[PDB]
Amino acid sequence: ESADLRALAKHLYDSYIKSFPLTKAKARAILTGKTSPFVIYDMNSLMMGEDTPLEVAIRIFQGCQFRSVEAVQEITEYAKSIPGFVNLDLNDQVTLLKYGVHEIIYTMLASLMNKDGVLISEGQGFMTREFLKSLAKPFGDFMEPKFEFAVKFNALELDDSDLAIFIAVIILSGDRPGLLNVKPIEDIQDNLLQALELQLKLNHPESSQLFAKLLQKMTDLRQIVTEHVQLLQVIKKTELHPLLQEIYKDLY
Amino acid sequence: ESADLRALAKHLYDSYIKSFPLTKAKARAILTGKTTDKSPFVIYDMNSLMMGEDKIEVAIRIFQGCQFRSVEAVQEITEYAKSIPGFVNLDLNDQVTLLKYGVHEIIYTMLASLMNKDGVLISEGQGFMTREFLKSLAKPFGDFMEPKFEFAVKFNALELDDSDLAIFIAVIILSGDRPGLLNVKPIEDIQDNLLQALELQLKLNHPESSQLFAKLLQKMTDLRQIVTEHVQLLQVIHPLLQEIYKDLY
Ligand SMILES: CN(CCOc1ccc(C[C@@H]2SC(=O)NC2=O)cc1)c1ccccn1
Ligand SMILES: CN(CCOc1ccc(C[C@@H]2SC(=O)NC2=O)cc1)c1ccccn1
Repeated sequence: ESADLRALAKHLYDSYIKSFPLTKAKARAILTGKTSPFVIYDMNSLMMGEDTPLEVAIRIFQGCQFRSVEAVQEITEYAKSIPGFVNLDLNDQVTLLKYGVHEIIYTMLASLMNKDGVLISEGQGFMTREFLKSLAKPFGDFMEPKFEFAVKFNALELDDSDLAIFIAVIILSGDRPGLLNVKPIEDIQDNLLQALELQLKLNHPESSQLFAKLLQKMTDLRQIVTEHVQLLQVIKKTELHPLLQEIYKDLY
Repeated sequence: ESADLRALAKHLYDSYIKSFPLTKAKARAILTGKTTDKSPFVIYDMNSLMMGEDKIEVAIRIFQGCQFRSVEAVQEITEYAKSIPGFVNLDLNDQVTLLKYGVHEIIYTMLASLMNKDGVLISEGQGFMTREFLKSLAKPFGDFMEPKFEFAVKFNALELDDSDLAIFIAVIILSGDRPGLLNVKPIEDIQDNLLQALELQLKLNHPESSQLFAKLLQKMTDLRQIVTEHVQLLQVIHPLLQEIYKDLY
């Protein structure tokens, strides 16, 4: 029943707004001429951006690291709002979060991104892509895939109410390793995919196959995480915040 | 025909899953360190014993507690047997003579899935009672569990999984040497077919393991020796079990 699906969509959108403060609409308002944040483009501009003696990439890197730990509490709160979720084997509840969190972190980071760079700290600042492309040797290309994805993903032109269902669809995947009770998982996701599809048909009629195109984005998204951990295997060789270790262990 | 035996194996595996909630793939998950969020309560002595009631003579409180899942295990076993191709079509009392003598042999086989060196999972994998704690009980219950642990340690070295276990369960059911059997020919017909399927299954799942088939059929001796030694030990001291101990041997 379609109205049951629309009700599903509104519940996720409402919950989404409560869990996540820097929504895409806000961020796109900031990024456009419709509100102002300090721009970091080289690093003369970086440390006038502190308002320091004497490596910058590591507290950028660990800066990134702790928005990850802020985002995890939000996502987890969000997930609790997905109908059928808390009612799952708590062992699958953490497998789902374990393999869902970075895919969502990167989906939502594209919202705070355009082709020049990325909104940082609740919209306070804006660091550029070419500046991130110019960081210290083991780093300096850790953002570039996120950016490549951000442009392709933002071309779909999703808004927050699309993104709320899509985020849920990611969490309830029936292909996570460690998934014991699968049938309840695929049962909810199949319902979320119907809601999404309907939500795509109403909100973007001009877009042919937008559903399809979006599901496909899931492959670049997975590829972001997979490449980032094999990047993470170059930093503790050659040359990280607790909560992350546990997520990264036994992760393919 | 090879592919049919495979097909027979799947039918058995799927019914095994359905009829048995506490499986070995999950039971081991608990027992290893792979369930990194929900873990069972340990009962390793007296003070840990009862502080547990809020989480899961005391000779009896464990004793009957066995019997009721033993009497509960009976349903899902008996339930299982009716998915075994050509079982319902058997004789309707060699059907029950078969269930009669094998029920325990099976429960003891599936008890080993929930066992390791230290103790045994209980109540839907919510508790875990140590073997030493069992050998230290009142009465002569004090060694009511020990042969079964002895069995498990040996049986688990065979390293069997559920899809292996599903088939072996059926091989036990359709014996061909219960006493109460008259229409025996059609049962040794089905077991002939189950054994082919087991043997082919074991070739595929365990190449590395030499004569795993024969080693596995041999475990059947110790297996019924357990049920045997068991009610020699139930003379020294529920309704449904009593029917079942009916001069069993
Ligand atoms: C340029 N930007 C935006 C990038 O913001 C993020 C980039 C990557 C992540 C994923 C983290 S980083 C890691 O190793 N693991 C993770 O989960 C999370 C956020 C900055 C820069 C400084 C401070 C905060 N933001
Ligand atoms: C240590 N464990 C696992 C043993 O679980 C069982 C042990 C024996 C049986 C066979 C029963 S006992 C008897 O005399 N006759 C029977 O048919 C059935 C189950 C506990 C401990 C407490 C409660 C339940 N389990």
